[PDB]
Amino acid sequence: KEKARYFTFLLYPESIPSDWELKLETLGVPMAISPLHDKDKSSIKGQKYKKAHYHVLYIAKNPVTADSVRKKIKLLLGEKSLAMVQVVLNVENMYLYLTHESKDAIAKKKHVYDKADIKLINNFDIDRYVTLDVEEKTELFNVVVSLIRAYTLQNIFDLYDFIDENGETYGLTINLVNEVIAGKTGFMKLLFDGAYQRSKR
Amino acid sequence: KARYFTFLLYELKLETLGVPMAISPHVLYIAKNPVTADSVRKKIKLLLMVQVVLNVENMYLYLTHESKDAIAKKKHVYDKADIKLINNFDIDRYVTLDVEEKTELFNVVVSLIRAYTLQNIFDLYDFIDENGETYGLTINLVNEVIAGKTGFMKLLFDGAYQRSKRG
Amino acid sequence: EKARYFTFLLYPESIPSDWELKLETLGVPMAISPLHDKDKSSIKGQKYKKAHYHVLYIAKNPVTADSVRKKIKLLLGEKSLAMVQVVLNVENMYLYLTHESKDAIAKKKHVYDKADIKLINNFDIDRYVTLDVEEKTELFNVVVSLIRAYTLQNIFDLYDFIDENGETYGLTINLVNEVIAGKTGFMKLLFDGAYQRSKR
Amino acid sequence: KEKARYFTFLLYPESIPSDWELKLETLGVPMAISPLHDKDKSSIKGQKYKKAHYHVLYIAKNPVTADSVRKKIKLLLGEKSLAMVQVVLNVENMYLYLTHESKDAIAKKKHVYDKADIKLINNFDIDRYVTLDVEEKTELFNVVVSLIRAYTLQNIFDLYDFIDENGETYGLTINLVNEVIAGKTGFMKLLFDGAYQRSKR
Amino acid sequence: EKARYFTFLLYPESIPSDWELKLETLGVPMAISPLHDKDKSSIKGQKYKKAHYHVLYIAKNPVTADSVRKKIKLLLGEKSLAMVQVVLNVENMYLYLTHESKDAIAKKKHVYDKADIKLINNFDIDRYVTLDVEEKTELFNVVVSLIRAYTLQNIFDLYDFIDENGETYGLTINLVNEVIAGKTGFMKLLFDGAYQRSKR
Amino acid sequence: EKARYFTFLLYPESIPSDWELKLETLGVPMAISPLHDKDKSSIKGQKYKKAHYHVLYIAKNPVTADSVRKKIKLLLGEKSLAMVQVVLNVENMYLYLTHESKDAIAKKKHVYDKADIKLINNFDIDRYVTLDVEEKTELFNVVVSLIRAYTLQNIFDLYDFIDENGETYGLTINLVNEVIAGKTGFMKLLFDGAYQRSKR
Ligand code: NA
Repeated sequence: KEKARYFTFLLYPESIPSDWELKLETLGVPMAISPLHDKDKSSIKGQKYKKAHYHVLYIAKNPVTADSVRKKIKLLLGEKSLAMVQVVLNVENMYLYLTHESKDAIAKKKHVYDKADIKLINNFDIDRYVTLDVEEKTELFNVVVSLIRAYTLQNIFDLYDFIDENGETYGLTINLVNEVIAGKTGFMKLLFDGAYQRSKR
Repeated sequence: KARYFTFLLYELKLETLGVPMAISPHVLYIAKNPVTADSVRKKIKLLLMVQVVLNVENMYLYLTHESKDAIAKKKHVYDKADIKLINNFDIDRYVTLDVEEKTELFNVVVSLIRAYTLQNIFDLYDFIDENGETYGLTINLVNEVIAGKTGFMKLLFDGAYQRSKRG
Repeated sequence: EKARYFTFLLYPESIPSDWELKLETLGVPMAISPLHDKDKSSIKGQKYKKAHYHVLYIAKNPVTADSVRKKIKLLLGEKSLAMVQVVLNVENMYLYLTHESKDAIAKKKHVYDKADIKLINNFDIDRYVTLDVEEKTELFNVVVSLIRAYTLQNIFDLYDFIDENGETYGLTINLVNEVIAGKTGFMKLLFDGAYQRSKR
Repeated sequence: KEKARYFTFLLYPESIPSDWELKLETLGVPMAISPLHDKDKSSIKGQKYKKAHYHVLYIAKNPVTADSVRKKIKLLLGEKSLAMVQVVLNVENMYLYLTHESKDAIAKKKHVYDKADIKLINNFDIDRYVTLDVEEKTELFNVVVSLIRAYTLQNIFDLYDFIDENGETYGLTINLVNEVIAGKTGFMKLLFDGAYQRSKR
Repeated sequence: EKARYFTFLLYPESIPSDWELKLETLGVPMAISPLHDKDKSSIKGQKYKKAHYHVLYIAKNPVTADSVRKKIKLLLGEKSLAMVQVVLNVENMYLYLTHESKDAIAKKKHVYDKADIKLINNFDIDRYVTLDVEEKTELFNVVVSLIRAYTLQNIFDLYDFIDENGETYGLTINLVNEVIAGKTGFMKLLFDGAYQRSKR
Repeated sequence: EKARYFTFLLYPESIPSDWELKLETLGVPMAISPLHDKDKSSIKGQKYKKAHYHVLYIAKNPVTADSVRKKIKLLLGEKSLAMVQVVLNVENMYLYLTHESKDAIAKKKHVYDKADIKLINNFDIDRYVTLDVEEKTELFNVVVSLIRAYTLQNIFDLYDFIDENGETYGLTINLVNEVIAGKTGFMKLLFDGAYQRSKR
């Protein structure tokens, strides 16, 4: 299933303990807690505001799937604590949505929130998540290698097709691999050469 | 056409355009969109030649005569902070946007080669001749985007070459 | 997987006021960057990135990475850090403390004054660079001799040989990838040689 | 009918009026006049010297045709006053050629002349026309690209032959092609590869 | 901060009697000036500056200046010198040894006898004056025309041509090796051009 | 101040009988001189110096000199040696072991036999001597002529030839690897020429 490093979920005060804030910290995970949403427009005719809720941005180190994260926070708070967990694809925009200031929330006239009420937890630094510095690129590259080995990918088109089909399972996009393999084309040639010989074995 | 321009004169009316600039002890002018240099040079003169800039960094330092052309015949190195900067101009700004559009344009060139199975640089060039504008692309600007990425290019064309023979 | 050089980040908000002195207690050589409080940020609304420190950490023997995780969280406070990465080029990471790497400087980023670097326990940058290059040079020479002995025709055969016998020669897949990066032209020569030699 | 702004042509004292300098200034266009070329050895047999002549560096105000200027000077200076009106591609080499100090002129050990005999008209300043070497290498390259495409040049010998025959039309010599493509051989390989396959179509 | 050519001063007053031999011990080639005992001294007073030597020192591979200073300090004493300076033009520094560089002559400095230069460990200046950019491209262009003229398909054919007719064009095998190093991509294009041209 | 190459004296009078074996205990490579039993002494009337050995000691990493002295004091006795000297040219000291160094020959010191050198812990002099770039450039030019002379079609054929005849031309596998590193494009041109030349 879909595997990513960045996830999000919602919390409602009525159905989680008062101490929820610190129990979130027990996990040792970077998290951004949005300002409480008590002024959101309700789709229910006859109602003014949606139930007050928090948005939570959740960062694992090793890429993990969606159910994993749903499972531990459900265990952490109670089984009546949550429903589903979203996989976040542009965390920079989801961070902005916490204040309804993302390019789509400001676009649909959603209630804006105060960015000072954002509480960051466990050294949440948004900038390290949108940049993917050298150490991350090396791990991503080694992944691409194992993919070319496993599925005997003979050229970059075969690789591209495979990423289109199964990219998210390993946290990969085409524009991502372009960045990762940039300046490594000679290495890329050796792998494709090897794959090529392996497929006439 | 380009976004970075230079010209030379022998203060407030320049701000009237509300367009980023950097005036030396030579004047450097940044358009808001890619625009033709003849156009720009009609506009200043009615206000009060012009050469399109292909690299900003070197001309920023030429406002001091301090880059490789300068070190080649070093003379009369000019002041640093004595520069009039209007309409929020800074150098970090524009070089990092240069980078991002480079990779931008590179990625779309990749998708083109995949989509239409372009086997070599001639087939790519031809496609630019006919359909270039729909993707914001010209021959000279694809040349500048793929310079320094020819090994990447060869990888792509090898792919297309062998996929074409699957059929 | 065991390595010698490591790094991690520290933020002022998450560490006690005596973190520098508590760090030197552990008796390991370390390089600490100047506070990066003027790192220009990509997020369009926070001007500068979170002010932080980079710490260069070198164990004496090749050691586990989570080991390093364990000790610093213990000594500084568990809200202090989360992950320890492992350095492959100390040359650039040492300069990166100051945004004086060629690669980061090529992407600009703010420069800091290297006098604001604090070294702990006689951190000798020249010694770890020189031992890195001659250790990696030998790993390469080892890879060469394996390609000769077993006439390995391409990089897939080499990878397979590593999986089967990597531990015997102190070699992992990810470790050969670092050794042969920037030597692919040499690799091509070796595989070409093996290929023709296997057609004899 | 090719239109450009920079021109050069010959002037013959024999066939121009005494006040010719003052007459040229009236056109109000910047001009550089070479020292009188009276010691150029001539390839015509038996005469040993070329007819004494001046080279004129001509900068029009806006793009204009070559015959346009021919007419302007014929009606100004005389019926046989000038010859070989020519469009200039690099103004700096022509200014150096005025004293036979183009590297291409000294490479043939053409007679060198005194730069102090250069006459400037309407405040011609050479620095106003010099181009940075980086960008000239870029446009010269784009030119070479265009030739390889147009004439389907499959390899560097075919390109060298084309330069031998038609180089001047594009302001190109063998050695300058060598400078331009230095450090771009990977690009060159891509072009010749393209031309090669295209000629098997 | 690494270079190969260095220079520094030595004064007989503050160096051992067998200093010349101790210098040779280091195994690096070096050129030693004639004793500078007659330099007009800008203090006036004593007319001449205290007698001193200039040493031109060539490291085997690039090193720091402090490398060299430390080495001479260990070999000769802490008192023997204060700084080793980095030389950018070996030829001028060699001519300065006798006050015959253009700038020594421009200041009317006392000239010394070139035979009093002491050479150590096969120091030969002609070995370090190399690779003029202007000349390396002209030789290159010559190599190009030879590959065109005689349709030389590969580097063996070129080398054979040099062996037989090199003298005509001022070319030797090793000098071509210098000229084409770092232009091998260009070389390939040329040989491909020749190769296809010989199948016409 | 820390160095890798050291030397010191040992006097039989002041050292244990099993001193040679005790030196092997350290796991450091060492070169021991033939006993200098016939060195002419500047003492009026004594003829010869006290019989002594010179020991060339190769420290594992950069180390301080006093560290090495103390460690020899613990191993052999506190009276075993007095000071440890830093070696600056490892080759020159090794020749000094037999007074076959240029400074020994210049001072006419008694020559000793090279077979009486005792090597310890796989001491090989050729692993410590360093070559200059002019010497590395000629080694490359040498590899070129070998590829020409014996029409070596690939790098395996080249290595095989080095295995068989490397010493004749001052070449080892690993020293070939250093010499051709960063010249793999030139290498491919050479092998192509040899390849096409063998199909002729
Ligand atoms: Na604490």
